[PDB]
Amino acid sequence: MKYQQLENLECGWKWAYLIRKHQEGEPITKYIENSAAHAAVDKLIKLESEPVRVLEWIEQHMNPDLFNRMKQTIRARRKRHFNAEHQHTRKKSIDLDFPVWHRLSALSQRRGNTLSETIVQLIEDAERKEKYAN
Amino acid sequence: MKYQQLENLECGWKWAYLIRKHQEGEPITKYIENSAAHAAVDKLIKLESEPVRVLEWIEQHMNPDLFNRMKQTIRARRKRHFNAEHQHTRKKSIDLDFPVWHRLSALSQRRGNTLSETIVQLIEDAERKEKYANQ
Amino acid sequence: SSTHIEQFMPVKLAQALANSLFPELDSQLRAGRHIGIDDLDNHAFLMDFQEQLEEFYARYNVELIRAPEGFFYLRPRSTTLIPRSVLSELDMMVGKILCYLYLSPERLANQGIFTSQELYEELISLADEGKLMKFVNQRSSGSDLDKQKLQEKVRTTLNRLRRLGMVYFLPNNNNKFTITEAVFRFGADVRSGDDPREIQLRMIRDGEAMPV
Amino acid sequence: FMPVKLAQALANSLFPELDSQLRAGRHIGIDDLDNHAFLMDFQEQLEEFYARYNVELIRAPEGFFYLRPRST
Amino acid sequence: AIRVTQSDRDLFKHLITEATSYVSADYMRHANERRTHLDEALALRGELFG
Amino acid sequence: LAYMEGGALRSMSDKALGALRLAVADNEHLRDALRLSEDPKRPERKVQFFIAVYQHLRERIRQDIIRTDDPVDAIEQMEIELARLTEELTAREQKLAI
DNA sequence: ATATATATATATATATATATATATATATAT
DNA sequence: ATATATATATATATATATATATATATATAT
DNA sequence: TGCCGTTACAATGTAACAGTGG
DNA sequence: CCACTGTTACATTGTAACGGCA
Repeated sequence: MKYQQLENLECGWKWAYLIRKHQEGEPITKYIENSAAHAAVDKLIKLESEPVRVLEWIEQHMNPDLFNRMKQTIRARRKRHFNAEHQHTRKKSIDLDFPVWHRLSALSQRRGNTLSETIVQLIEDAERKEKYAN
Repeated sequence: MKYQQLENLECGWKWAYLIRKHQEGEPITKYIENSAAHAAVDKLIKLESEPVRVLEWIEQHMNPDLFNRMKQTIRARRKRHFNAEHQHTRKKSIDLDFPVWHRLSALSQRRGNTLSETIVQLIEDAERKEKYANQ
Repeated sequence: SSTHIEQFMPVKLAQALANSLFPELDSQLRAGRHIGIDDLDNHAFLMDFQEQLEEFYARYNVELIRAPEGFFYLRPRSTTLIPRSVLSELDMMVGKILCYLYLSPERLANQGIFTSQELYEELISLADEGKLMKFVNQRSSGSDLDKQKLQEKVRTTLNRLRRLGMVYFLPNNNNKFTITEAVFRFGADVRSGDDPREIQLRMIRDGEAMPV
Repeated sequence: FMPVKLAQALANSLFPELDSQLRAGRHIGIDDLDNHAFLMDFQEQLEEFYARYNVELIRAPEGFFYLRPRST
Repeated sequence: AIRVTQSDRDLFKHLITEATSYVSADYMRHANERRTHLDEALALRGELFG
Repeated sequence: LAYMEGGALRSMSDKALGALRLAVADNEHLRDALRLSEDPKRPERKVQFFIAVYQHLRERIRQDIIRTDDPVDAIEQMEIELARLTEELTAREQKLAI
């Protein structure tokens, strides 16, 4: 356990995620009958502003197949929330043309390094080549 | 014009964009009164299966703020949709740590080329070393 | 959201249950009345919201069933919340005979309008007169008093079937009637070309027909 | 459409048995705690539902509920 | 009966014609570009080998 | 269509989709399939939707005599029935007038 | 053979919504 | 300074839908 | 194993820059 | 000039797959 978990924050995250999924059409609840599903969704909607009861709501009506996805989404949300405080711990997202990405991933898989490590090593070698020439 | 403009597709894109924006809570309408805004949104909802009238709904009730974001988003969506046909024209999204990205962006701004071009030059120097080693 | 029909009931089922025709149809159905093509309004109502009503009535442990002929009715289960009852053997005789008349071309001139006398004549023609009479009275041997008793019993069974929708009395005449397709149920034991003793077990298993 | 609270009362899992017993003429008193409470809560709508049948849902002064059929 | 049957016939006709129009066009496109890309690829392969 | 180029094919597909949008609004799952068919990365989806359309019109057949489940085949039987009904309508209106 | 229960139809009175015609005060043309 | 047109309110009475009570036919059961 | 960090993506939305033609 | 388009460089959120550790 590296990042401390805060209930009033992660519960709001879970509520927002479930509301988003419901608005997206995902079946939040395990009830195939539409009446029970709608009733549970209404309970959730009126359940806003409550961690201790949204957790119970999840335990009681949550769709079995979404547990893993919700858990990993909350994991990622927690990690990003804690890393977004400092500049050096943040992550920069870019888009690479498919050939360039293909070659870079080929190198990374070949050497066992990650994309960041592979690019760092390559840049260091480029600098070393510059110094060699210079 | 490099990408063919299709009316019945861009209209659907625009309608979906408006609906998504509204359900996110933003004021797509130009009306400050609640009743007129609600009526305009309801009419837009009715316009789901008629993308052609969506242009007119835009000209009548779309918030003046959104022209730039609208024209940006649909343009980008068109580019991506036409590039997605072939792999060699697709784009790949990757995430980089701040130190690594800082160094890479500084190098690219030094060489005056895009990130992909800088990576191409770098990987090409590495592959030149590998090639010379192989011969 | 709350105060929203979908919370408790599907929209179409609620619309069906709020229609002006629902109460008469429900009372008749629970009474045991079969629905044929003749009751155009009620038949169309059942057709439009057929699925909602089967699932609603399932809550009573009774199946709203549409036979292939196109007539709806209710079949209670062993765990029925609505009581259940079985027709008399004489009722079976008259129903089988009624199905015959529906399918019989000799009486085509009648154009579907039949009198109880003709029904009794056909019944005695196809059945065993005295051995059928045995059920009317255990001590019958062809006495005309018992003959009139059997005629009266046939008339009474015909009236009960009228209550069940298998037969309609004419808008002004209670001595003449018109048959309905519901009578086809009396042939469910022979609609399938198999051994009678296996079809009877299949039906009784399905709850279609109990024995006596 | 239909009244919302009427839909809630009809949908309740107690409704089938209670409806069968009412249509059978049974009188629901204070002894039947669940049924009596249900009728107390949802009387305002079951009266209309059973008036659609030209029947009256009557709560006696003693408290027990029953169905009184009209001429129609 | 006439109204219902005419509506059904019109709906069937319109649906079928529009679905065929929507699908066959892109199908023929993909076929044509597949042929063209194969033709393009052969020359590259031949040059590469030598 | 083999002669034409990609642009015309794309344009006519767009027009066909425009017609479909009106022709499909009533249905829910067929409309959803039509919407999903729009992804360019999975052209096969298109064909699937086409199947659904057939898989729809198959169930819209009314009675046994029109069970030429090939939808394009039922058109001729239905046109025959419309013509027939026209003659009966003429006879019936004459009867009503008299 | 006849008492009794049941379904149907008609007449009758209640209660409510609504269109019609008149009375009264004000506005505006003569 | 006047009389006609308008808007308002009101009672009239017209019609519908409801609910009740009585007569009838007649099908059951002792 | 199940949780928990971590990576490598995918999909969509935006701001900013560079081109192009009217 | 001005508008509209193409492109790059991000952000934002979600997900599946590894691998560490109780």
